[PDB]
Amino acid sequence: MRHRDDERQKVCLDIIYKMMPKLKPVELRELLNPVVEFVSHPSTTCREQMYNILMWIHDNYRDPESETDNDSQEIFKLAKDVLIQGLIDENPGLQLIIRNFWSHETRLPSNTLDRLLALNSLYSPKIEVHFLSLATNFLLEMTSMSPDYPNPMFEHPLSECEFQEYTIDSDWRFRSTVLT
Amino acid sequence: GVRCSLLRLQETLSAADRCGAALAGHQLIRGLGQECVLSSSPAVLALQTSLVFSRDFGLLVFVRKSLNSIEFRECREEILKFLCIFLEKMGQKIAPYSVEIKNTCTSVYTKDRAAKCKIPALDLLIKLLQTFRSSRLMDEFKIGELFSKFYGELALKKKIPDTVLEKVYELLGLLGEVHPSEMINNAENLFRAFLGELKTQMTSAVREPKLPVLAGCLKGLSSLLCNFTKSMEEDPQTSREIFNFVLKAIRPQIDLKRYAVPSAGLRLFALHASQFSTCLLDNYVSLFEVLLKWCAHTNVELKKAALSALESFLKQVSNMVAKNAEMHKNKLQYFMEQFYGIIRNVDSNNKELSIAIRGYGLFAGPCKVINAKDVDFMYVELIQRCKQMFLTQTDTGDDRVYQMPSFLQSVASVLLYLDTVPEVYTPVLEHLVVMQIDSFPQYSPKMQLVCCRAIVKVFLALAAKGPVLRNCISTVVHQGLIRICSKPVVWKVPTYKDYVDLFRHLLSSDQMMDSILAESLNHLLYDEFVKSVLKIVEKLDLTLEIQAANLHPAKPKDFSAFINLVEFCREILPEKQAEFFEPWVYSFSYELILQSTRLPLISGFYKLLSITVRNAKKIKYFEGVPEKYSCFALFVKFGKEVAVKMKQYKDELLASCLTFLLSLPHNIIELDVRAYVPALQMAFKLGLSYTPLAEVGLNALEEWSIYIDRHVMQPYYKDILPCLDGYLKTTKNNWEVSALSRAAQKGAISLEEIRIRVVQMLGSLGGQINKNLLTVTSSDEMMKSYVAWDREKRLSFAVPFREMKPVIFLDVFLPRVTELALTASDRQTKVAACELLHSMVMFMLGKATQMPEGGQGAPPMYQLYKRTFPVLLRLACDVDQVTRQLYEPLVMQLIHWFTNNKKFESQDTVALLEAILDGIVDPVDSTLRDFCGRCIREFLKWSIKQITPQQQEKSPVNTKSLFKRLYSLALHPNAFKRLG
Amino acid sequence: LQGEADQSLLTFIDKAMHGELQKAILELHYSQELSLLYLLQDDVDRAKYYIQNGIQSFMQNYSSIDVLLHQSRLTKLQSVQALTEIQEFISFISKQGNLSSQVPLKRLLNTWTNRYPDAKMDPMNIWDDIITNRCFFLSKIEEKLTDISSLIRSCKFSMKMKMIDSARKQNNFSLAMKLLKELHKESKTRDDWLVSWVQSYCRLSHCRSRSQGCSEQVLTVLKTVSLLDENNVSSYLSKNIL
Repeated sequence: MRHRDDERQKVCLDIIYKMMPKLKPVELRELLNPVVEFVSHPSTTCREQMYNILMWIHDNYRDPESETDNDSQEIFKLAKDVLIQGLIDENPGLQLIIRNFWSHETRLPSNTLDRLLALNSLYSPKIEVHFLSLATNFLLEMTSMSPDYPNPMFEHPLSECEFQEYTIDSDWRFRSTVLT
Repeated sequence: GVRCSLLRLQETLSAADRCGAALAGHQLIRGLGQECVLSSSPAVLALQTSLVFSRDFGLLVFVRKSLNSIEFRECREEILKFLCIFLEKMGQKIAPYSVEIKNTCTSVYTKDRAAKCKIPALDLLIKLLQTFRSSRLMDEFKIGELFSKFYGELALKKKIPDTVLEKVYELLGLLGEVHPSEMINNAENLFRAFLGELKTQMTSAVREPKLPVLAGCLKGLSSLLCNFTKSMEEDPQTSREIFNFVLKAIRPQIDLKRYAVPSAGLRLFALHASQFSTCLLDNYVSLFEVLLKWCAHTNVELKKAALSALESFLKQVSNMVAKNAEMHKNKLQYFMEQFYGIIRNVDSNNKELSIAIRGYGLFAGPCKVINAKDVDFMYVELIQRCKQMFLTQTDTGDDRVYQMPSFLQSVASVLLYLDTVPEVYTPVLEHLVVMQIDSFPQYSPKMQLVCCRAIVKVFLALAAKGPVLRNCISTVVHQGLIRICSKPVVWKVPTYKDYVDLFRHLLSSDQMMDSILAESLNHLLYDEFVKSVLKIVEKLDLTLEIQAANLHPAKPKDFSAFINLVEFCREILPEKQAEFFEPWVYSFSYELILQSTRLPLISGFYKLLSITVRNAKKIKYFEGVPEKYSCFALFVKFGKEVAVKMKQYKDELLASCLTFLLSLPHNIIELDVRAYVPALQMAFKLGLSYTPLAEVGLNALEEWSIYIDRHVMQPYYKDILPCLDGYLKTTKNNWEVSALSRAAQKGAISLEEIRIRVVQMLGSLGGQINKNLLTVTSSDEMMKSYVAWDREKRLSFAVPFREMKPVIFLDVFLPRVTELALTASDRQTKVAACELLHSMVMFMLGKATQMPEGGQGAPPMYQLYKRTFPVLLRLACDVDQVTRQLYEPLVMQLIHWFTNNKKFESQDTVALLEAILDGIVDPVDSTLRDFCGRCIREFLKWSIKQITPQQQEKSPVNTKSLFKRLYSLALHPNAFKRLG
Repeated sequence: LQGEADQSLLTFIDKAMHGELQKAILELHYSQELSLLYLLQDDVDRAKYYIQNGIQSFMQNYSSIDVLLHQSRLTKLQSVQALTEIQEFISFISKQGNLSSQVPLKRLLNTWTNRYPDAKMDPMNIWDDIITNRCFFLSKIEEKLTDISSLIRSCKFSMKMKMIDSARKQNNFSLAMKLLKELHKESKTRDDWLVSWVQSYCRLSHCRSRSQGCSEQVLTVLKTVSLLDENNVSSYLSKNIL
């Protein structure tokens, strides 16, 4: 696997994707440890495959029992870690895959005040530079579902309104004739 | 495959099938041969050399441990040739690896039988002893014993056929040749052996001559009689023997092949011309016609050797006649009647006429007092023939150029101690000397030292011949300069970059050219160069015709010649400028100031003045502060007048006036430094991008802060040093101690020397001078990003979601958005910033006309308008088409909207109008200037449109506020305001 | 840098530079103590590399401080003179004919004595850096150079007297008192120096007593008049008039 042949690595990670719904936690864990080095691979295909299996892990390990062991929690933490880190992967479609994974209504709450509290769940200091961009992008994705979003911001055109010139000798004249 | 090639080589010598691995080993040898012969890999050369010259495994033990096999014979031969090429590859740095080669050579010769291996090994031994003529391992060579060993083979001489014995006789020569103190007790016996050998092997009248053993004994006697003088005084028997041997070796026989044996004879004579001559002067006509026919055939090296031997023969004959006056009249009269021979005829070939003109011009010392009649006839026919053969009959562009250096040296050799040539052929002479100058760059490297030698020889011949004829050298160098300025602007083409070595070898290389021709020459050549450059400055009528709008010169041939002149004078002037340039700085500088007064915008004369006053500061001309104070008070007024006409310049013209002004001497600067501090300010503001401007600024600052008095320089440090700041300031940044403390428990010259020079100048400037770098210049451009643009926040945008809908304020984004839309240097960030600013200006216009009920009115956006309208005008004239596409009709629509006022000075309208009027008066742009001209036309058209005629007849309120501003702009002292 | 022969800081730095926690933390901020240690161990090329890294780090952590924090970038800018004097000393000592002549050393001493820090603007830590480094350099040059000793020992004394002057000038009377009584042993050997020593002691006791009481003032300015005449007064003060 770690010998770089991206055609061979693609079919290898595809085998990994196929067999992992029947692995048990310890072997899934010790196999997932050499998975997570494919962030630095230059192929979009192998990073796509790695994000597929990490999304599968994140949906298969969201607290599966009442209490889970050390290995199940560690698997889920490593998966959510690299799947946070996949928000900044240098690809304009793969980043869209990851952001549509995260913005889905069972991952971040669609409600705004719940979402703002839940955005700090996806921090992970291995990324922090793009974090504010991710935060405002997640916060402002939630406004296209609005009754005021198709409406114009102002009602009339300018040709039907007035022209307020403010011909007062108030304290506006203070700041206007001290200045220019 | 290196080192394993030699490993497989060391495996395949004990083969089960004999000569079964020999061919594969030969291919291994060719593999390493292809690796190392045409090689440039610098690192592996030492290791491959160590393996080839080892004891463990490689070529030397591969050739030593293959003597006990005939199947590896040609293995020895092939690595012998490869190691000859390999030792020829690297020079004196294969020093400690030659004793192995030495004993290798004697063993592969001593214990072998075939001729083919013993030719190149012995060749290699002679070659390495030639390779080290200055070493110390020739003591590790048992040299005096090896002569005895190769004389033992002479004692057991059983007829080894020709070429092995040829290399034997060359090594027998060259052991006596180099490292010479170890054979002198057998000198006359080896002399006798080689002479009786050539006699028996040459005069044998039963058989024909075997010519390769003749060439071997010829080269052997040659290298034997190197450094082995035995004159006609000491012993003339050996002298007449070797004379008649070398002058019977060059008999012209028809159907003669192998064009190397008489070249061995002529190399013998060209090495031994001054060795034996008394019997050489009895066959005068025979030697002359034999060599005149024998330099004439179609080979190469025999022609070179016979020609050089012929000329040194002539040199020694001329010397033995120029001992005295009238007793070698025999040799004189025959050489006169024999050099009547070739000068009249048509078999020129530019070599036999070349030697005839050279010798028969040289024969003037023994001629001058005995004839004195044909002496002036010499040097009439010579350059007459030069006129007829290559002046009008143009054959340049082929192989007929390569002789004029020796031609000029021959005519100078007849020309030195001569009388005058009155009127006719002398501008023809100066003409042909500058032709030899001009047909220069078609050459090969390392013959220019003979070409410039010819030029200094003919200049010495012309300078000695009257004060009237010393004028003519000035015409030579002036016609040369006006020839060399005729070149393109940056079989091939030249430019001014090529003759720089000729001018350097003229003006810096005389003390090697006057101590052999039997300081006071480049003095004259320097005055000639300065006079030529000045008289060329006075000619070129460099008024650029108007089409800096679209100025192109009327004679564009003049301008390229001018800039070739100034760019040449750059490199050629300051070398050897100690006491020859300094008495003329006043006249040269005066004329350049005088021409620069009439030609300001040329950017060539300031570079000249920079070089001149730089050489004056080299020669400390302004330290007595006559013609010196005139130069001082001239440059004071010229600098004070050039610093006031350089607000106008903006191209390299600006940089050239700056490099002139900062190259002033400090005693010009220290009497009014306030007049040049704007030059240092502009040079530092320009020196960010243009790096040599900062370089000359830093040199100027280390001049001023050293030599200007402390208490006078001081009150100008607080605007020189503040603009020295952007040089220090240029992912986010690096990591520091408070991050590493918590972190180790969890896990031209470049800009980059200008920064080091600025820090070094801040360090060496002091501490009591240093702190003015923080002193604020104005603070109005410091705090322009830190004033808040408002007091009350406007633009309360409400972000709609479903149920929250919070309020956001877009005033926080406006400085960042405007600075990111004007100054972006990134495509996507620019287009996103431009789209955001377009929506934001729509938001500003919408919010300003919304009608609230809770206060009394909409918030006045005037303070934001006054800082967003210059951005919005500079974005509608950007060089990018898309930004100009969406921001120009926005500008026009804004001019249509904000011109609806009916009070006199609505502040929003006045903000727009004053933004347009600071657009017009901006003294950098042109696009913004005429675009705000467009905007003012729109302003009046839509002030006169958005109103009725009678109320505009009653009270015009945007036109009158326009005209009141145009009037105060027309009466302004600033010139660009009156232009606006 | 003024003797004492201790191999403690060198060994601390030595086995600190073997890890990364410490070898990383040194050559970002300090690096100048590193230069002045590797100079003192005569590992001169490493001192050159570390002083070039020091000049680089100055611009590194100078451009990072904001425009408004005027005092902090002033505190950075106050280090650049001592940061470059070491560079000048390395450049001087690398050249070869400077160690046979006298005029390049006299040129260097003249540049050093016209370039003092700012009295009444540079605090005494900066002054201590400059003068202690220059005294270390003169000791090192007198070692590696074989008149000479008098022209450097007049320079070191004039440097210490200029520091005492600029420390008296900014109400730092304790350090001025300490440096003044530090020189009392070797200021005796030539009465030219003894006059300047008692004169600066008189100025220090005058300016020191602009503040202390009025009962104490008359007692402690009175100490100078019996201390004042101890030399052969009509020898040197009749020779020199200044």
